[PDB]
Formats: sequence, C-alpha cells, structure tokens
Amino acid sequence: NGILSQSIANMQQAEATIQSFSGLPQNAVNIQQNVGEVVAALLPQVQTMQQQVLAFAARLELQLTQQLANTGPFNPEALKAFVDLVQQEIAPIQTLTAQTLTASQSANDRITQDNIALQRIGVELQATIAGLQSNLDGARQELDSLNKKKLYLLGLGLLGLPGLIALAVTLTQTQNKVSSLEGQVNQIEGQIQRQQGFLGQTTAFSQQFGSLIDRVSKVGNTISLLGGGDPELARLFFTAALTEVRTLQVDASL
Amino acid sequence: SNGILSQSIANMQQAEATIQSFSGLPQNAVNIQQNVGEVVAALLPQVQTMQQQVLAFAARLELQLTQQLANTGPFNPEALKAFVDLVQQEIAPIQTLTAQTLTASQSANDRITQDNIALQRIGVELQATIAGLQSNLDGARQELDSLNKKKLYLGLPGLIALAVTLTQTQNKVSSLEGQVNQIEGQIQRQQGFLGQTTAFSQQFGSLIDRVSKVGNTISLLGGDIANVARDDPELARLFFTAALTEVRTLQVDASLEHH
Amino acid sequence: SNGILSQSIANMQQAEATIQSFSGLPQNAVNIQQNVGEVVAALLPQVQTMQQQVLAFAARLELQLTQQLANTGPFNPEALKAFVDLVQQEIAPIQTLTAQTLTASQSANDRITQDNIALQRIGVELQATIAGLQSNLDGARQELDSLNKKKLYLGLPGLIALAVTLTQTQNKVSSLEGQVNQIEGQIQRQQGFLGQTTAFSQQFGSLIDRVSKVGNTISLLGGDIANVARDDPELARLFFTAALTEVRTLQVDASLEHH
Amino acid sequence: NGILSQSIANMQQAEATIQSFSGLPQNAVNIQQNVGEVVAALLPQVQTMQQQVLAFAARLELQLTQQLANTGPFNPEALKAFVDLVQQEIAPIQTLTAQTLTASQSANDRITQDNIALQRIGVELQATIAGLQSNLDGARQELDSLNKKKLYLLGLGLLGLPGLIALAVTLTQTQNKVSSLEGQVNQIEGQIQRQQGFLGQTTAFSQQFGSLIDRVSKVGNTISLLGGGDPELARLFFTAALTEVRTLQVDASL
Repeated sequence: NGILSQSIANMQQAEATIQSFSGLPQNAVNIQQNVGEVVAALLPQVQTMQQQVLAFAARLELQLTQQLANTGPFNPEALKAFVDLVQQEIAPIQTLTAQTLTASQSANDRITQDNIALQRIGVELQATIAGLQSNLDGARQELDSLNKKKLYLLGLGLLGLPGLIALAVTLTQTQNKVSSLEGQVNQIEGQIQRQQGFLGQTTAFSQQFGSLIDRVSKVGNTISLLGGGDPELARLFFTAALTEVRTLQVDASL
Repeated sequence: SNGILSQSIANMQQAEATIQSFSGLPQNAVNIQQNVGEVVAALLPQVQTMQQQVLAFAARLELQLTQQLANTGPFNPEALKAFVDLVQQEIAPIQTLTAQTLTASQSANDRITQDNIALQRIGVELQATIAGLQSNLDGARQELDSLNKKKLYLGLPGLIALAVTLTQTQNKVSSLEGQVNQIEGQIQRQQGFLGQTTAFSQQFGSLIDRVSKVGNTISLLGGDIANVARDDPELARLFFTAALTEVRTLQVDASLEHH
Repeated sequence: SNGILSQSIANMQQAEATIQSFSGLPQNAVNIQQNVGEVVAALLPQVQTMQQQVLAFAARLELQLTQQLANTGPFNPEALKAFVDLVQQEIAPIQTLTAQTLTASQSANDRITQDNIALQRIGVELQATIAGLQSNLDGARQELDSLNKKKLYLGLPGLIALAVTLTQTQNKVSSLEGQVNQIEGQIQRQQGFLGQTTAFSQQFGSLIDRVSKVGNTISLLGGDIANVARDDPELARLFFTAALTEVRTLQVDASLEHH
Repeated sequence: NGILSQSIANMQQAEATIQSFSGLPQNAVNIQQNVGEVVAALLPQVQTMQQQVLAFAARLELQLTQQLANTGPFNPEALKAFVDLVQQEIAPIQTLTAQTLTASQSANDRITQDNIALQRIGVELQATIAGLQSNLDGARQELDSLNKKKLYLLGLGLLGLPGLIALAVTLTQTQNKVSSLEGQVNQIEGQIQRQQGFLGQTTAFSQQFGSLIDRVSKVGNTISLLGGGDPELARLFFTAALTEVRTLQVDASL
C-alpha cells in the first residue's frame, strides 16, 4: 500500500544513524556523502513525483469516465485532439519519473560497491587479528605462569626473595608485551565492531531504496503505456487507458 | 597507542552518538539512550579521574618502595611501622574511589542489560504479529482468487455488486501488505538499535573488567603492606619487593597509553 | 543449470540433514525436526510430481494451440466449443493438484514459523536467566572480597571457622560460573538451530512463491480459454495467442533446468 | 567450574552439525576433517588427562597433609627421597598435558586460518551477485513492462492482435533472460547461506576449543610449579605445594 512513504521514512532514519558514525574508512565516507545527497535531493523529488502522478491520474480518470459516458457523433477530430492533450500533459511527468529512476539506480549501485569494499576491509582486519591473538594467547599463558610463580615464592618467606627479584624483571616485560598486544587486538576489534554496525545500517538503507526504485519503475512503466477508426474503437481504448490510470492511483497511493 | 580504559571510553563515546540517532522507539529504548547519555556525560569523566589518581598514587609508592629497597642497613621496626601507616592512609581513598566507580558502572550496565531484554521481548511479539497478519494475507489472497474464479465463471446486476466487494478486498490485501511492511520496518530499526546497545555494553564490560582488575591489584597490594605492620624484620624486604610488583601492575593496567 | 523449484528442493534437502544434527533441544525444536523430516520425505516428491505434470500438460497444450493458430481458414464454432471443453477438462486436475501442493506447503511452513517464534521466546528467557545469575555472581564476588578484606584484617578459632565459610563461597562463585557457561552453551545451540530453521523457511518461501506463480498462470490461462467458449468467432485467434503466452510462461517457470 | 566437561560436550555437538554439511569448498572440507580428528582423538586424551591429574592431585594432597602432621627427626634423607618420588610421578602427566596443549593449539590455528579463507570466498560471492542482480533488476522491470503491455493489447480486441504476436516473441526472450539470471543469483545466495551457517558452527567450535585450551594451559602451569635445610623449610615448602595441588583439583574439577 503506502510503500513509497514507508520506504522514505525508513531511509531518513537509516541516513541519520549513518551520519552519526566517525573515524571510518573512505568507503564508508563515500556512503555517508551519497546517502546525504539521496535524502536531501532524491527523496523530495520522489514526493513531488508522487503528488504530480496522483494529481494527473485523478484528472484523467475523471475525463475518461466522462468520455465513456458521452453520446453524439463519433468525432475523430475530438479523439486525436484529446489524446494529443494527454500525451502533452503526461510528457514531463514521464521525464521526471525516468530521471528519478536513473539517478536512484545510479546512487544505489555506488552504495552497493562501497559496501562490498567495506566487507573486504572487514575480513582483512579479521586476518590481522588472527596473527596477533596467537602471540597474545602465548603471552597470557606465560603471564599466568609468572603470577603463580610469584605467589609460590611469597609463601617461601626469605628463601623466595632471590626468586622473587629475578621474577619481577620478567613479569614487567611480559605485562608490557601483553599490554601492547591486547591494546592492538582491542583497537582492531573496535574497528570491526563499528564497521559491522555501519554496514547493518547501509544494508538496511540499500534494501529500502531498492523497494522505492521497484515502485518507481512500476509507476514509470504504467506511464509509458498511457504516453505511447470505428465507434467501438474508442470505447475499448478509453476503457484500456482507464484501467492504467486506476492502477497508477493504486501503485502511487498515499 | 591508547590503552584499554582509554579505548573503551572512546568506543563508548562514539557508540553513544549513534544510539542517540534512533527515534520513534519504545520506552525501554529511551531508557538506554538517557542511561548511556549519563554514563558518557558523568561516569566516564569519573573513570578518567580515578585513572589519573591511581597513576599518581602508583608513581609515588613506586618511588617510595624503591628507596626502601635501596637501603642496605637493617630496618628500624618503628619507621617501618610508621611508613606502613602512611601507605595504608594513602591506599585508602584510592581503594574506595575505585570501588565507587566499579559499583556505579555495574548498576548502569545492569540497567542496559534489563532494558535490552525487555526490548528483545517486544521484538519477539513483533514477529508473532507479522506471522498473524501474514496469515490474514495468505488468506485474503485466497478470497481474492475465488472471487476472480467465480467471476471468470460469469447478468449485469451481479457485477455492479461484485465489483464493490472485489475493490473492498484488494483494499484489504493492500492494507495488510502495508501493515506487514510497517512492522518489518520497526523490527529492522529495533535490531539495528539492539546491535548498538550490545556493542556499547561489550565496551562497558571491558571497562568494568579493567576497573575490577585494578581494584583487585590494590587489594593484593594492601595485603603486602599489612604483612609488614604485623611483623625477623628483614621480612620487610620480601613484602616490599612484592608490593612493588603490584604497584607496577597498576601502572601497566591503568596507563593512558598501552606499551 | 538447476531452476528455482529444483534449487529450493535441493537446498531444503541439505538444510534438513543439518537440522536433524542438533540434539538436546526443546519440544518446539523437535517439532521443526519432524515437520522438516516429513516435508522432505513426502511434500517435496509431490512438488516434483506436480512439476513434471505441469510441464507435460504445458507441452501438449503448446502444441495444440500452435496447430489451432496455423489454421488459415475461419473457425467452426462447434469444434472451437469442443476443443475448449477438452482443454478445460485437461486444465482442471492440474489446477487442483497445484492448489493442493500450495496449501500443504503453506500449512507446514506456517508451523515452522510458529515453532520458531516459540523458540525465540525461550531464548529471551534464557537471557533473562543469565542476567540474574550474572548478578548473583557480580554479588558473590563482593562476598568473596570483603571475606578476604576481613581476613587480611586478621585468634585461631576464628579462622578454623572462616576457612569453612570461605570455601563454601568459592564453591558458590564456581558453581555460578558453571551455570552461566551452561546456559550460554544452550543459547549458542539455539541460535545455531534457529539460523538453520530460518534458512530452511527462506528456501521454502521461495518454493511457495514459485508454486503460487504457477497457480496464478494456470488461472490466467483458464481465463483465456473461457473467453473462447463464451464467444465474431475470429476472437479465438486473440485468446489463443494469449493462452499460448501463458503456456510458455509455465514452461519457463516450472522447468527442471533454468535457461 | 565444570568448564572442561562443558567445553567437550559443546564441541561434540558443533562437530556433529559441521559433518552434516556437503558440497562446500575445500577450506570447509579441511575444517570437517580436522574437527573430526579433534573429537575422535584430542578430546578423549583431555578426558584421560583430567582423570590422571585428579587422581595424582588427590594422592599427593593426602601425602602433603600427612607430612605437615608428622613429628620426629628432620630427615633430609626423607625430603629429597620424597620429592624425587613426586617429580617422577608428575613427569609423564606434565608430558601428556604439554602434548595436549601443543596439539590443540595446532589444530585450532588451522580452523582459524580455514575460517578466514572461507570468509574471503564469502565476500567474493557477494561481489559476483552485485553484478548479476544489476542485470536481473533491469530484466525484471522490462518483463513487468511487457506483462502490462500484454493486458493492454488483450483489452483492444483484434486491433491488439498484431501487437500481441510481436510482443510474445520478446516476452519469451526476456522471461528466459530473467530465468537464467534469477537462477544464477539464487545458486550463489544458496552458497552464501550454507557457508554463513557453516562458519557459525565452526566459530562456535573454535570458541569452545579456545576455552578448553585456556584451562589446559592453566593446569599445565600449575603442574610445572610442582614439577620444578632448616626444619621450618619443609613446613613452608609442603604448605606451598599443598596450595598448588588444591588449585589443581579446582582447575581440573569434574
């Protein structure tokens, strides 16, 4: 039903949470910029398109029902002079629609490409962790060993003082190795975390944008049909065009 | 170069701005937004303060202990007793500030967990609801079919009347389509918002764990110092050597920049 | 090369073997396992059968219609009437078998959804429970601290008795640690099992949608044929040309191998 | 508490669901093989280790309490002749433990590496979809346009017959283009789906295996300590060793 309106609203919310991230790679920054432009420029034009499409279709719908009801002389002078009006009225709305479609598809494609790039970076950060975690795990088992050595020696009174002094050097060096490795592993885990949340949002935005483009393409196709004898010619024609305006009010409904 | 405390703080600062970005959510979500707002605005400066105060205390005691150890003569058990009293007095405010910071963090993170669960419960009920509608629609498309089968079956006063039913039913199919997409929208927002809240808590749990390890270290250190007061007064060498390890443990664990 | 029906069937066959691999789960999970077992064992061969029967019927009507269209003379409205009666008779069993297959699929997939929700509800309650224990442990480690602070405070008949408390409390810390890890284990199993069930349903939803589109096409086709019976008997050319498009729509939609 | 037992059980379940997958890339097959070997060979040895560690520690725990209780002449002849027993008893258990540790770490590392490779393939399948989906989307909008053209023409009676025949060629070609593109996109989506579920399982197995290795390293360290005068020497020593056997019964508890 109100799929345009719902898609728009959901796109606005996703955009707001997309702008809220900082310190991300360039591929993310590209999406933040493009998404900015989509919401400030394309979504207003979709709203505009919607109104104009509904206004146009309601007015032609009346006029087609009027023409089905008329009587008097079949007047080929009237049909071509009517049709020409409809092709003229329709022309700029067909343009607005196609333009919207092309620019929307163009923008979505770039988000798709930047998302794939962003996932590539994601898996490569995962690979950097594997190497360092390995080191860390080892440093941590050594540290556990030293911390237990320490409590042992403390139990031995003064006999454990020589052990304890020698031990204290090593503990210091292993605590600093652990500190530095855990520090680096945590920084990278942070990046992955921020990025995965960021891609959640841009995937949600892209899916919504995809529903909007599908509706826009559908509206565009119906318009192409409208935009493109004997008495019971016109009946069948006007009857056929009426069907198309009616699906237009459904397809572009508020 | 930023250490664990400092990365957690900074990660919690970024995640909060993202949590504030979500609108139109249930009360349980708003509870997390304000809670997170107060953590960042008030609790994290406290942690910064505690961290500076722990490092300052560690640097002083480090120095004092090494000068105790550079002593070659025997140890006067009265100066010993007095130094131990001084240290226990300097330990005390720092022990208790760290305990306050740990409690305030646990309580606020415990409320994020609770509100998080309450939100998951809501989310499940949103899926129970989509299922129902989905069936009302599975089933309104059956009504739409047979109402076309029974027309593709077939005077003119049965289709003046059938038309008015048919439209009313497409208006039900569409309406239901709308409703499912609405609810899906809300589910997607909630799942996004819950991913961020979970992330904030993972960061906050790293911070809690670091603050707790610091508390523990102070306690071990307290234990080393006390084992001088009680007490062959050359036992002092051993408990000072051990205390000095705890003091340096502090410096590593609480440092503003890792190694 | 495998088409949509055939990929869905094969994906549903692999996912079922993986769903059967999980043990020690709640009743709601066992309900999905048996349901999925019966889908694969019984409903998917039905779909295979329907698919073969639709293609066979499509190939025959394709031929019959093209030979109607290769006719250059006018059309005898009695042969027309009889051919339409023949086709409506051959349409009928194929329409209804497709409707049966669609219903049996909806009902069984609807029960996977319901059991899925019931399982998510359980999972939420498992998180409410970890939270509680986590607090009982947050809080038993406080008891463990002060019971060490009050010992690092301190004759011998207070520590013969304190020892017996302390151990009893470590036995509570450990026990709780055990309990949290237990429950986490179960959560992880459920989340794994729910990922597979969701995957099975996504596949099953692709199949439902394809079967439904086929049903719809038959219906459009029925509509084209009927519009000959009713009825300038050269209108036959138009409705035969249209029927022939639906017939080929079938062949593409139901084909064992895509294009 | 029972972290060994719980880790083992959870590893057995993950392994069973890991073997249940088929038609996966080589990187998955490697994990299926290694995980097979871990559960049939390493996990039994961990169970064995556990028993022997608990049996050893209970017996030394008794003997240390007995020695703390004894009276009579300080007998250096007895301590070194006691200790030597303990170092001899302990020796093979220290070996079993270290061996277990080394082989476990070795196996986990390979799962980690195969997981990273598997994610790489995952993102590259995602990239293949983007290109084809683009084509598909376009074919589908064309098809929608043709399906609406068809209903239009059918409404025009025989005037729409010429249109309808020409249209039917194009519909056929566009349905076959859609069929083929949707077919290929669905196959790849299937692969990603199976793989993501497969990586869920191997990530769960790897995390459990990581908890087991940490416990095993802890048990190993405590053993190293045990494995490595005046009267109130022995008191302090035996008192120190008792502390270590006690944490061994805790660390390796059933």
